[PDB]
Amino acid sequence: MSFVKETVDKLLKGYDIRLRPDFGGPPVCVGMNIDIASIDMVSEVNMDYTLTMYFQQYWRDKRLAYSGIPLNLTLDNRVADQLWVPDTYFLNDKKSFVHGVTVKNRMIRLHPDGTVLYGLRITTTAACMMDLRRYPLDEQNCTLEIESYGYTTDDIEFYWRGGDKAVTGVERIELPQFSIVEHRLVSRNVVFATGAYPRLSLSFRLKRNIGYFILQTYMPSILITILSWVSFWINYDASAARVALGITTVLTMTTINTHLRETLPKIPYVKAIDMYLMGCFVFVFLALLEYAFVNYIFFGRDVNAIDRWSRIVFPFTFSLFNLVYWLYYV
Amino acid sequence: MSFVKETVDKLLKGYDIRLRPDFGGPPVCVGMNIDIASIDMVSEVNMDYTLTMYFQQYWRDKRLAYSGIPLNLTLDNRVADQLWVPDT
Amino acid sequence: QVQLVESGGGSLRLSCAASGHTFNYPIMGWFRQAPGKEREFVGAISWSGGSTSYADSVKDRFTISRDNAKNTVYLEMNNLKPEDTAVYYCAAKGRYSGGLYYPTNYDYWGQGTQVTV
Amino acid sequence: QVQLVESGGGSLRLSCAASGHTFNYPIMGWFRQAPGKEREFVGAISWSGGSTSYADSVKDRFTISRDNAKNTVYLEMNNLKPEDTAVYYCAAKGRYSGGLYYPTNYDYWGQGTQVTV
Ligand SMILES: *[C@@H]1O[C@H](CO)[C@@H](O[C@@H]2O[C@H](CO)[C@@H](O[C@@H]3O[C@H](CO[C@H]4O[C@H](CO[C@H]5O[C@H](CO)[C@@H](O)[C@H](O)[C@@H]5O)[C@@H](O)[C@H](O[C@H]5O[C@H](CO)[C@@H](O)[C@H](O)[C@@H]5O)[C@@H]4O)[C@@H](O)[C@H](O[C@H]4O[C@H](CO)[C@@H](O)[C@H](O)[C@@H]4O)[C@@H]3O)[C@H](O)[C@H]2NC(C)=O)[C@H](O)[C@H]1NC(C)=O
Ligand SMILES: *[C@@H]1O[C@H](CO)[C@@H](O[C@@H]2O[C@H](CO)[C@@H](O[C@@H]3O[C@H](CO)[C@@H](O)[C@H](O)[C@@H]3O)[C@H](O)[C@H]2NC(C)=O)[C@H](O)[C@H]1NC(C)=O
Ligand SMILES: *[C@@H]1O[C@H](CO)[C@@H](O[C@@H]2O[C@H](CO)[C@@H](O)[C@H](O)[C@H]2NC(C)=O)[C@H](O)[C@H]1NC(C)=O
Ligand SMILES: CCCCCCCCCC
Ligand SMILES: CCCCCC
Ligand SMILES: CCCCCC
Repeated sequence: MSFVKETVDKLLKGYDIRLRPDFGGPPVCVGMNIDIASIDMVSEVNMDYTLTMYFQQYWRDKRLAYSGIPLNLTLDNRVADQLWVPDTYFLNDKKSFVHGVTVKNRMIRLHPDGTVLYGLRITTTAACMMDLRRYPLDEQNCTLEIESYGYTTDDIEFYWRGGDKAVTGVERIELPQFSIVEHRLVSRNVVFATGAYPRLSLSFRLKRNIGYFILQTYMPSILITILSWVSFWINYDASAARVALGITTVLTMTTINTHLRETLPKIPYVKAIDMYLMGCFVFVFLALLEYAFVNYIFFGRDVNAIDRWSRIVFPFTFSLFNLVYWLYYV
Repeated sequence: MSFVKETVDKLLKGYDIRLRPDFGGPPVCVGMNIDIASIDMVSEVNMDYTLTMYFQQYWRDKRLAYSGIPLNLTLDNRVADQLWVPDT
Repeated sequence: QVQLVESGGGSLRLSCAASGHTFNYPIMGWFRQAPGKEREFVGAISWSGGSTSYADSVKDRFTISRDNAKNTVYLEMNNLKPEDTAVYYCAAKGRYSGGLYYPTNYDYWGQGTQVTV
Repeated sequence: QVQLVESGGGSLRLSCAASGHTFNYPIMGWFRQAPGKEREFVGAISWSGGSTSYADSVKDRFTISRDNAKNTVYLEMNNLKPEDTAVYYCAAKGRYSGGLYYPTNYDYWGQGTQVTV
């Protein structure tokens, strides 16, 4: 006990904390290992995802090497602050912290061969720009970028410890509106004016779930358009009936579009769902204009040719519109 | 290594953080440059925007001048605690 | 709880059907136990059907699929070797159990089928 | 992935057409390699148009632009001088790759078009 105490104090003694291991020698080599716990809500409005993980950095420091005391020591909160650790940081994070309750979720373990293992429990909100042009039929690519802040590749090299097995816990993710199709681990040397900095990238590919939108967006619009087509089969002299039908279908379409864009994320630029809804709106508007033409031509100014043409052309045109939309966006 | 540490500690001695470089002399020139990373949000309701960036400042201090170590001492965040910095 | 039942047993397709509170035990893992040898982790599949994880020995030979509409997990095998003769088990794991490769973390097991080649 | 193809080699217009995952590689830069000389950056264009950057040597002479009608980037090379002879390439750069002026930061390079005048 006291032997361990005085040996740890001696290990602290003679240690320069501002100097990395092997300052004049070859660069330090740090192996990263991530254990994902969960991916929380993913925001289209903010274009970011919140990720919780256990982040581990493994390296070798000959300064912190001891002989005897076969057990591997474990510094916890106070003397841990008196050791050099890499200045690793997440390039694209927007807000992150180490969990505090009950105690600081940090760990430092020193093996007798000078090896150091530094574990942290980190929650981080990372930026993920999204291509919301095929929304809700879109597929996204989010990334987490890990980089050294001050040291270039000549001083520190990073790598994935364990190779492709470095990152674990991907299966634990249970996002409601997204499914993780694939993930990748990449290592690069980004070149700045100062020099080549190390970089690691943990990338996920997400595919959105579509049945929600099929249930609440595409089906009601199609049903409302089919209802709007009923005017062509209603008698042409039923002015109040046909006018009420057409204008109320238009009102229902506007109601659907407005409340849909209220409940959906803001997303202040064009999507695919907007084009589909606008197509349905134009179809019902054209149906009402068709009745207006009928009323002016006949009964104003043996079914009539205008309605006979409408009955066959409107479903046919809507089918072609659906075909073009689905082929273009799928 | 040990020489580097000794030189750094010698630089740390004989340094009053409360005094700017060239206290009696002409003003100190503090060059600046920024590297933008992103603009996250731009709110019309709040009339503000969020900006993430790397803020780089350059200046000179004869108090921290040294010699005999021909290389760039890329110190740690801690080192700042002892050195004077502009009140930007 | 969850009740698991394995069936089936060179295109071989094993099927592990789950009944009960399947949501509370999302991850489902396939193991194999040859005679004499202890249980070995063959594969694991998540709830949503993505992010499958295979062992090093059989990473490319086997493929695991899922369909929550009927609560069944399919373990396909393309090319079988004569070291693969064994009793194949299916198991379920909690959301905060731990690692995938350790059978102790898995709560509910199945009777297990037999395959010989 | 993404594939870049050059075309169009007084006023010379050079069009680089990109096909593939263009969103993951938003920035596009132009480089020139004269015979026996190193590859050198000339200019760069962002994803949403505008924010054009140019090298000091070709300032106020060349003006890059993009319409994204067919995912095409136009160099629109003007005020051509005899020193401005080289193999011109268009390259793609990710959202997090680093500085614009360094060829190593660019992932995919096009075939390259020759201009000799
Ligand atoms: C909400 O949802 C959650 C979703 O998970 C759900 O959680 C489960 O709840 C059930 C109870 O309803 C839990 O089941 C119990 O688990 C007990 C602990 O099991 C572990 O430890 C066993 C050994 O004993 C431990 O405790 C003793 C001291 O008590 C200690 O000395 C030991 O060292 C040890 O710590 C262990 O056997 C068990 O299983 C492993 O090992 C066996 C070995 O045979 C193996 O068969 C298993 O495959 C597995 O590898 C596990 O590691 C357990 O003791 C308890 O047992 C009951 O039944 C047995 C007989 O079957 C009786 O002997 C005993 O007295 C108990 O009555 C029971 O199984 C289950 O673990 C939860 N799952 C998780 C992941 O947490 C909640 O219940 C839901 N609740 C609500 C409100 O909705
Ligand atoms: C201090 O802790 C380290 C681990 O942080 C101990 O060393 C490591 O011990 C494990 C367990 O033995 C080694 O893993 C494997 O062991 C099995 C044993 O059968 C072997 O078959 C595997 O190939 C593998 O080696 C691990 O390699 C080893 N190495 C590391 C990373 O340190 C160390 O023994 C502990 N010291 C003491 C005495 O407390
Ligand atoms: C220490 O840093 C200085 C400042 O960046 C380096 O010197 C500059 O080096 C660049 C790159 O070669 C030149 O473009 C500048 O003209 C130099 N300016 C000055 C004032 O030196 C210096 O090289 C670095 N030390 C080492 C050992 O590389
Ligand atoms: C577009 C929905 C209207 C369907 C009317 C069908 C009439 C069939 C008459 C035989
Ligand atoms: C915007 C789509 C219009 C379709 C007209 C039939
Ligand atoms: C997708 C189904 C469209 C039917 C139009 C009549």
